[PDB]
Amino acid sequence: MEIKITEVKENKLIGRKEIYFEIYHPGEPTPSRKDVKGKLVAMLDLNPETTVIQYIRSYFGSYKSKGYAKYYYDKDRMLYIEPEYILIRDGIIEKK
Amino acid sequence: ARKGPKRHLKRLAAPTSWYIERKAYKWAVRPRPGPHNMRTSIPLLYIVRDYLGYAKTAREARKILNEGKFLVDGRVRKDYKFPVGIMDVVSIPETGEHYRVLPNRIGKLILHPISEEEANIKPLRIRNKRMVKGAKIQLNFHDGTNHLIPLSEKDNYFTSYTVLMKVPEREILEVLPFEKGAYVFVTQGKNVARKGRIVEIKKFPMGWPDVVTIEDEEGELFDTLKEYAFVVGRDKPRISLP
Amino acid sequence: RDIGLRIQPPAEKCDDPKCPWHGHLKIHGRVFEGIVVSDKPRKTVTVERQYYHYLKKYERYELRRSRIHAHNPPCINAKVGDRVLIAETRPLSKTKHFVVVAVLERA
Amino acid sequence: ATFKLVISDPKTGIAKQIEITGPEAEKLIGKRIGDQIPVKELGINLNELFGKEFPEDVKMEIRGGTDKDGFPMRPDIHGPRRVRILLSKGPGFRPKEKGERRKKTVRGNTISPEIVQVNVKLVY
RNA sequence: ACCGGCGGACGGCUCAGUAACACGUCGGUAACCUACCCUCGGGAGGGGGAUAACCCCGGGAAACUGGGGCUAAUCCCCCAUAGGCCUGGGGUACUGGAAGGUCCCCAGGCCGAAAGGGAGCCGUAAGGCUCCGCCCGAGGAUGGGCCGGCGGCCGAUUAGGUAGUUGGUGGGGUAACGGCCCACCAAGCCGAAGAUCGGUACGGGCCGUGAGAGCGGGAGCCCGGAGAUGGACACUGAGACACGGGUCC
Ligand SMILES: [Mg+2]
Ligand SMILES: [Mg+2]
Ligand SMILES: [Mg+2]
Ligand SMILES: [Mg+2]
Ligand SMILES: [Zn+2]
Repeated sequence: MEIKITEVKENKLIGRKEIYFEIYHPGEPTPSRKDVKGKLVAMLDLNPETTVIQYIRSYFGSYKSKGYAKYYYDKDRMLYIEPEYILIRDGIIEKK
Repeated sequence: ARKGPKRHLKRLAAPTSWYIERKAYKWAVRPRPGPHNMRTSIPLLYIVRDYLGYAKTAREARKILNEGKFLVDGRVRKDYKFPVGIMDVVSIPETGEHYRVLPNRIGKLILHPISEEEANIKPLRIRNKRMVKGAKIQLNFHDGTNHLIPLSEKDNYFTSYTVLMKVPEREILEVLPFEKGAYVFVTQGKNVARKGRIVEIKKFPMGWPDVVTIEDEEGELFDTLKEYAFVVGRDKPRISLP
Repeated sequence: RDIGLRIQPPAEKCDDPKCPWHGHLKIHGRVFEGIVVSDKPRKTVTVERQYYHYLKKYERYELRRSRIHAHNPPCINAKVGDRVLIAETRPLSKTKHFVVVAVLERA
Repeated sequence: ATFKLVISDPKTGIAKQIEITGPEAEKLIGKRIGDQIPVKELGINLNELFGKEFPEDVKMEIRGGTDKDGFPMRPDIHGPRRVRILLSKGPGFRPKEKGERRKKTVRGNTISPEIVQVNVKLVY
């Protein structure tokens, strides 16, 4: 699979950066969240502990998928802003 | 409203001057009473979330507002229902950006980027003027705010004049009269968002409103209601306009 | 004296508090012109105005008439058959909501 | 007529309950709310019940009571009859809402054989 | 858990009643009310009181409910000042098309506020410095009340109808104008261009059909109206005669 970054935006008010990307992968299944997170943290030199993948979405007859993710500069700020369910879904915290 | 005031607002019944998707959801924010009226203002939440895009959901937008990151006319506003209207200045100091709220060419509210120096002044149209106890003059502006002046200067202010006010201290620094040759900007009606100079004034009996004629840059003439004409300068605008 | 109509005031004065020229009454709203058709009651007249209504299906016109009861100040004292000018005010009785302000053509 | 008596000592906040019937209870029938009567005339070992020395010639006054069905007595209604009236406050009604009024059944002033509980307090 | 504050009058449901200022549209209120919100101008002085919770004893088959003891507040009550309202006599400062309006000076009356309270830091302490608050006045905003002109069904095998009825004078009542309701004086008001009476039906944006002109419908989504088993009537409140609050038949 090939990852291409489309846009990176800075949000000083929240204290995070927002990343939009495309994944090109003909003849392969939709990439897993772990693989995408690893590739992203390798590509942009990010701490994996404060990186959340909002979504990965496939389309009808396309060979590529679209993804959106967020990166926080502080762990406490991330815990304070993000909803609980998305952190559980991304494996950052453990469900009760 | 059988027994009391309404508290809700459907999306399909929202005012037609907003930029909002009317079929995406069922409800919309019912604005709080405040400075402007319903037809010329929008709640702050839509500015934070839909226009600028600093927030994705309403919950995180309220967290931004509660920390005092937004200034409207130089004052911190925390209520997400607060109405923002024509000629207001929205300032984000942490990112160092400023906007002025203006009607579009089709009658919708948009944000016009402005310089930092211009962000300290607000034009106010003198909407009414009355006597108050202690023999003083009270001026009521177009956004509902009020000001006091002594009896000595009663002849320097009349209705439809424009006052340049320094915010947030609310100090007068300039008075622009309404007369022939003054520069005006139209705020409502069919000719909204057009600008020009005054040529003629007409009056009618029995309380019908009065009309003015305006010449634009290219030399075309058009008429509009007097109360829809907003004075912005002597012969050139004192503020940036699109 | 002027009340916004730009017409000549009546010749003499009256003591009626409901006279817009000499009393406390105020006028605001619509202004109509018509013909008096009855003046039996005290200080009251009936005024009739005619107009044409267009029938869309038959692409022709028909004549309709509107009748309004109005207050009749003693300083004016209109009679049957003359053209009068009437203006709208606050409610004065069950059916009276207008006042005569000028006689345009005596019968 | 058997009466269940509730004697309250205002000087300590402690109350005691004893059962009284017979000719002595017949004496109590007919009295309204707000009148005294010496306890010795009624006949009661006051000191033994409270385990406390008491002054002589002490008397008790009638404060309230409840009938055999559970309805209370209201000091402002004359006679011994039982009525059903619209109330907003006072004995026999607990509002629970601002401005609420409800129709309740109550008794009168005069004591009758229907009354079971009688609340009185000691008056030194 | 209890006292106390705010909300529970919005939202949700249905179309029985209603041919009417119910609805659509243009206007008016100089004849009116408005808790929460925004701006400007001011104020926060001195006293008093009860009670829930809690302890003792209970009554009643239950729904409910009694007596005694003790206590606090942004709970309740007084005094002052500010302030509000009515009427008479002057002056002309404001808005407006036009002042029974606003402003200033005398005079006789009646009504009549407030919680410097709470939280955190620097304070050894003394006191600050932020944050949330309480009362009065002028204006706005929001949500409404009231009024007018015009527009939209069927029946003559329904032709005369109305007597507080139509108008005037003097009052009462209302947040406010008004036969809205009284006392007194007149004979008016509506009608073959269809009154009155009877039938049927919530009104509109719209929807079905047709080349069009037209003809038919108006449950579902939005705006307005009305109702809570039928018929009457009140308490609290800024707002109700209140669908999950109260009274009678
Ligand atoms: Mg309701
Ligand atoms: Mg029906
Ligand atoms: Mg006082
Ligand atoms: Mg219909
Ligand atoms: Zn006259």
